Amino acid sequence: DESYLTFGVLNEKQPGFSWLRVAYGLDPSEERMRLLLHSQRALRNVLLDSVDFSRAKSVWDFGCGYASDIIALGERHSHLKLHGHTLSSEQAELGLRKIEARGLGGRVQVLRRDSSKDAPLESAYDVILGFEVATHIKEKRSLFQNLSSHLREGGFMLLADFIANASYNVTPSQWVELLSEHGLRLVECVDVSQEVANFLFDADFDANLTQLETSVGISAIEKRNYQAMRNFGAALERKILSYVLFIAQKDSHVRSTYLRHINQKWVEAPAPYAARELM
Amino acid sequence: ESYLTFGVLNEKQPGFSWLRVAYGLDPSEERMRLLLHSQRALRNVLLDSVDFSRAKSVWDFGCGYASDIIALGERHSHLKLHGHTLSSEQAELGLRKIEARGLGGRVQVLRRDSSKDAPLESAYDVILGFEVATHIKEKRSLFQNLSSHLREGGFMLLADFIANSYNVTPSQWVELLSEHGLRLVECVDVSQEVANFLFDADFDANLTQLETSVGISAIEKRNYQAMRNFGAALERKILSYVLFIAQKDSHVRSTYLRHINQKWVEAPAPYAARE
Ligand SMILES: Nc1ncnc2c1ncn2[C@@H]1O[C@H](CSCC[C@H](N)C(=O)O)[C@@H](O)[C@H]1O
Ligand SMILES: Nc1ncnc2c1ncn2[C@@H]1O[C@H](CSCC[C@H](N)C(=O)O)[C@@H](O)[C@H]1O
Repeated sequence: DESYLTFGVLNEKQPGFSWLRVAYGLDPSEERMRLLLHSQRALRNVLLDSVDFSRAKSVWDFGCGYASDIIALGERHSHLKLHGHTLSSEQAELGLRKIEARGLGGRVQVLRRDSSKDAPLESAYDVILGFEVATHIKEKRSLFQNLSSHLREGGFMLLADFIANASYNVTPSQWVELLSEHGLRLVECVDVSQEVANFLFDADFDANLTQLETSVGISAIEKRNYQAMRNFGAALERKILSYVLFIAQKDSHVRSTYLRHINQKWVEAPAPYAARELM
Repeated sequence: ESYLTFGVLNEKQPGFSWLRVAYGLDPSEERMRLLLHSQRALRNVLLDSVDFSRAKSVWDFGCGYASDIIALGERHSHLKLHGHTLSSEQAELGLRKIEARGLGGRVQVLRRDSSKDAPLESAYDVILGFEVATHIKEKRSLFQNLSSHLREGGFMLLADFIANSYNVTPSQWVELLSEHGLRLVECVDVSQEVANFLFDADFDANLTQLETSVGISAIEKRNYQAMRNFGAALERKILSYVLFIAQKDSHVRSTYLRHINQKWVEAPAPYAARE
């Protein structure tokens, strides 16, 4: 169910569409449910389409939430081992419950580990996922040292995060130094700022949120995430932030000066989402 | 020493004639230094991407007079470097330069056909191809032989032409790279800069002054004309001179490999806007 509570991309604003109402079934429209799931799948696929998971063994989600992402990957590719890190003992035990109910206990794990300073289970992951996690970590240099040192050579880091133009948002120059100092080479950056803003736009958001608080009930962690998502959409509309998808690879053999060059190209000139079609 | 490629000039240099300088009509040392610097700058765009202190093995599958692998060998005393050529003369001259430098252990030059013949090592960290693939017809066979001896994550550095001597369309480049697991890190367009290197307003007069005071033969004179026409075709943009920085990547999804390779071949970085 938590998989319905993530970002998505809409090419234009849809009057009557409210990601909050649709995800919770308050909107009974089957076609709007299709739109919600499609827009969330389209955003995830920008990152996931780069990886041939038949040639991958281990995945690390270093801020997994309720582990919706790694559970879906585990059910889609039944050979994958997926590890998630979370700071919340609540989320950690609720995630393993969801994992138990789906018979995924042999492959999918959720650990209460601080990804900024705590090493994961595997020495080298083939894929590392970070969807809106680094923005909530201020010790980003310690974090990217931990991520890169546990990424296989040539392995993929797949980030969805914010660029500045309680979150700790950083500038394009700071992203370039983060990746370059730890041997991470961008294959592509994709800017989805406007399309995510369209997805997040709910002009009845305040009314819709209060309805969920009193008519279905909401935990404090959930209400804080929903209000954060709304404020993120406003920052995107105001162009204070960009939402960018990073596809990077661990590369220890490229010269450091060239690494900074090619990371700067992608960070300062990401591909616009509306111009891409991969098939 | 000597390079069998073009160079890059940031702008047109009047009075500079690649034909006069490289073939001994012009005694100016400054213009000879310009020629060599323009040629070093072209290949340095490719070479400066590789941390050679972390490489052990380099394959130049069209080494010419072996000047590149000799310069790399003197630069990095740990590297092993192997060059292929089809020219007995070039091989003997390169080997003689290698022996004069005391590089006979680490630097090898063989007369072998890179389109079908296996190199000395099973896998290389770096493969170099500066104006080589354009002269090879069975390119699918060539890229299979190159990719099969490239370490995972290893580099392939190519200076070649894109047809907008056997030139290859943008779509053919994307398929040649993608079907052999090669992923472009970057493409750099040096078309106008090579056109500047090859620009000579007095070409026809210089080629005649080179024809009567130097021995040329008709084979060389026609090659010299073909190079001038190549420069003009770059100006007309029916041809592109492009530097490919590729890596062996067998883990990227094939669909995404084609997308990224198409992006760099269709939209390469202009040389003038690179810091
Ligand atoms: N330093 C850190 N180490 C491990 N997990 C962290 C972390 N900082 C934040 N997180 C985790 O990141 C999650 C929220 S931000 C990421 C949410 C996730 N991408 C999703 O879509 O579900 C929370 O579960 C929190 O525990
Ligand atoms: N099929 C083939 N196999 C091996 N070498 C080849 C080849 N086809 C062409 N060559 C070689 O590729 C070279 C092209 S001229 C390039 C020379 C060198 N790269 C330089 O920078 O100076 C020639 O030396 C030629 O002998």
